[PDB]
Amino acid sequence: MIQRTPKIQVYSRHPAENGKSNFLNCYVSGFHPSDIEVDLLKNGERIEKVEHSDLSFSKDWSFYLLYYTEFTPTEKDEYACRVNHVTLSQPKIVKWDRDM
Amino acid sequence: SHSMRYFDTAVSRPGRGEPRFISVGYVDDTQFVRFDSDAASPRGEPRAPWVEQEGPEYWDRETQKYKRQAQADRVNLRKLRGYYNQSEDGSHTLQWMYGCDLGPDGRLLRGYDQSAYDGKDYIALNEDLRSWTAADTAAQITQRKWEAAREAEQWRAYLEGTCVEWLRRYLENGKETLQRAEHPKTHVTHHPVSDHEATLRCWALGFYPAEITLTWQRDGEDQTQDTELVETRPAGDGTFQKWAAVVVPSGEEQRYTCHVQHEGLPEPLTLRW
Amino acid sequence: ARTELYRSL
Repeated sequence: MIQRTPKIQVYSRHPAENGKSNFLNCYVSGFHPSDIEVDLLKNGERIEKVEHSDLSFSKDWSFYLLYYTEFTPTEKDEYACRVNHVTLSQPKIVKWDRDM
Repeated sequence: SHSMRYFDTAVSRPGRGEPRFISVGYVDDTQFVRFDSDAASPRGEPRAPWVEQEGPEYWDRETQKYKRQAQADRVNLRKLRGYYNQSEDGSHTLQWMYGCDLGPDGRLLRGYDQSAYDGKDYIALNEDLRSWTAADTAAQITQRKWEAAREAEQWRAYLEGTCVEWLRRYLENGKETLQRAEHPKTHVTHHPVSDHEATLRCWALGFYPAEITLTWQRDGEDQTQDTELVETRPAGDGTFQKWAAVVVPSGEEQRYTCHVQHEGLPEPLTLRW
Repeated sequence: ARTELYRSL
């Protein structure tokens, strides 16, 4: 089979404002095959209420998914996206950086 | 051009039940429908408000069609394993994409019907809508069958007819969103990056459709080589986001301008720090 | 809307 490793972006739906409700996004793209594990993390802990878009793919046949959850950012809380896939020996964790 | 596309994914999972079939449909960059064979009572389901208004016969018939293609793809996966003498233990993926692009005359501009097995091209309908491209020996078996069955002539009629007719209908019913671009909300940020350099990042948020160009110029010259550009990404509310960044020497910020082109802007924007 | 034409490989 052709396997392709996922690209990952972590970001909010709206520009972040401390204490305003928002959505935290983890966009996974460019990957094949389609089985992938994606968790959203708050201070290292798995967030339970996470939804995802319906599986779709690009012209080159690689897959993409958006994982998302409502959240209210604060100065202190640290958020991240944890991704595993068959192409990875270990999970990739990408931190939410509000400037990216 | 406006386009309607369906993206179908079937995945075998030996020892974990029968294969899962998932399908989504889009007009341009907007999803309007999904189907998932693993759902409790699998149905074609609306995902945009402009098809939620289609009536009960529409959704019954779409459901029917999805269920029949899901069934056929369980068989397709079996067949493919046999064509390639694959082990029954492995998981495999069959993907299909079909649909139509709308021309300025309101007729078909281009139609598509193509497929990949395990991430690589399997069989595709050629642009002339008359003939097929098969990627390998296995696919040539499907090709010969489809040539003898006049499958291409049938697909041609669907692509020129129904596919365009429905696209046009969807575009009219969704015109307030599908035919009206949302311009990007733009700004620049500045992030000191060493004791003498700084990152300038030009943001475009909240835009539709997804197509956009962001460029940094220094002294009116494109900084193509030195610009970090992220892939355009969905905000999660039907709009998209993108940024472009460059690292500049501290104090030279005024020589840099960010240029934004988007269908929702009558003239390209320029931003500066 | 989907085609009626089901892919049989």
